[PDB]
Amino acid sequence: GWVRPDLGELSKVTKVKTDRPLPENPYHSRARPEPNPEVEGDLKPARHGSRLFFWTM
Amino acid sequence: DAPEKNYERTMAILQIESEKAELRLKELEVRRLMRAKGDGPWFQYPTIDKALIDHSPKATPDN
Ligand SMILES: CCCCCCCCCCCCCCCCCC(=O)OC[C@H](COP(=O)([O-])OC[C@H](O)COP(=O)([O-])OC[C@H](COC(=O)CCCCCCCCCCCCCCCCC)OC(=O)CCCCCCCCCCCCCCCCC)OC(=O)CCCCCCCCCCCCCCCCC
Repeated sequence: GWVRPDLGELSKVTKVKTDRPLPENPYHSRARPEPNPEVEGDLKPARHGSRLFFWTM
Repeated sequence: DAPEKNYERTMAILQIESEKAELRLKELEVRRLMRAKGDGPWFQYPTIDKALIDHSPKATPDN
């Protein structure tokens, strides 16, 4: 009583019901480094300008 | 000019230039620390963008 599969059927992506748990860390990765702090706050003008040796702006 | 005017104008000049000098010294120390530690917004040299990684199931499982 076995029916041979049609062209296209064995290449389908199927769904599988398993009782084993999903691997939470399959790459066995350690903790990622903490990122650098982002920029935040309002952008105020430079205090007394460029401060390049004698320029006042 | 009155001596009062030149005196207090000198005080305004001295305050501005002392504040600029303190900011230059702080700028040198900030640049030194950020180049040494790499934890600031400056001296951030590029690494590879992780958004380029394909996370799809590959042809072989062990990857
Ligand atoms: C309500 C809305 C309307 C409001 C309107 C208000 C205005 C009404 C009047 C309109 C006109 C305003 C003009 C601008 C304001 C005055 C700027 C000024 O004098 O700054 C003083 C500036 C600093 O003095 P200060 O006492 O501390 O500040 C006074 C103000 O608070 C200065 O203010 P500050 O603190 O904000 O200044 C900022 C900063 C102040 O400066 C600094 O922070 C210090 C660094 C300055 C630069 C130093 C460079 C050193 C190496 C190069 C040397 C050059 C060679 C000399 C010139 C060779 C001959 C051409 O300036 C700069 O960074 C700009 C660089 C210098 C250019 C100055 C403006 C020139 C405009 C006209 C150009 C014509 C040719 C001029 C000669 C070319 C060389 C400049 O003086 C100098 O550095 C000495 C040089 C003098 C500058 C030029 C004078 C401008 C007028 C010239 C007219 C005659 C031209 C003759 C024919 C052409 C030449 C053959």
